[PDB]
Amino acid sequence: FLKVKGLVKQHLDSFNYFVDTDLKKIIKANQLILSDVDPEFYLKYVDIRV
Amino acid sequence: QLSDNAKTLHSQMMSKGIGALFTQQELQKQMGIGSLTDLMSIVQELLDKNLIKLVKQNDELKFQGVLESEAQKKATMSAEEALVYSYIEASGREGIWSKTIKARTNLHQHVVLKCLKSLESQRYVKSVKSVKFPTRKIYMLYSLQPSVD
DNA sequence: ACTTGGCCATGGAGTCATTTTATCTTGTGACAGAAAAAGTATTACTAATATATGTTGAAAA
DNA sequence: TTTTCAACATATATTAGTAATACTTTTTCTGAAATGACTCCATGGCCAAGT
Repeated sequence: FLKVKGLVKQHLDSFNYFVDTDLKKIIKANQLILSDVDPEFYLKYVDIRV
Repeated sequence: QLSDNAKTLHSQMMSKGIGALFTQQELQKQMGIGSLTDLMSIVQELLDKNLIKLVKQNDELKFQGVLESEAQKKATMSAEEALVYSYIEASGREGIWSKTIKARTNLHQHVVLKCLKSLESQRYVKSVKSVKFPTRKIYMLYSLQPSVD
């Protein structure tokens, strides 16, 4: 049990789940910032990497 | 027909147009011959063709015949002023104050400024400093200068 | 003379609000929009330069 | 075709004239527990008119 899945895995997994996933969520929430002006503009995020 | 129903529907406006208070039911009061969409399709197009005229007040919507100078005038104007200039020329004698346009038009100040500058160069508007405090610069049609003192 | 109504004052009563709740530690840690003033950037000059940039292109390899 | 030249142009800081226009900055100028009170009600009593 402890050998492969480690003693202190709580702080690891949640982190390793964060960087590998919830970033690709947060930006998927707000991927477009657009002012009110110049009706042609947009700023479209796509991917996040660390 | 675009031209026929345009010219004969312009005829009731140029003749009477039931004053300012004319509503769409008042069109059926005069011409009820037109089917629902037939009269409304050419309504919409003649506003797109700037021939009929609409006013937003009371119940239903008011209508009047275009002077055709204001027609091509606003057609020359941008989409900003297209409502904004028309929205302001509906302010009538007392005009309107700038910053309250944003809550009405849902725009910045920066975006409404430059077109107001155009209408200044276009001379269809003028800054009016009235009895109330001169932080306002309320705007009315340059065509008139009415006020309360 | 003798009863009622209304009336105003007062007593309860169920209403809402202020300040405590232990030492010794011992690190730690100003709005904006506008006006006006003021000021500078241009846009013509020669004009000596020496880089840069390019493009192109022409000529050589 | 590539590389060479090279040439060819073109800004480039200097200096004043301008004068004029434009364009930005600046500097103002105002749209848990337990008492405290608090009100909300109910009666006592007093003053009065019909009796």
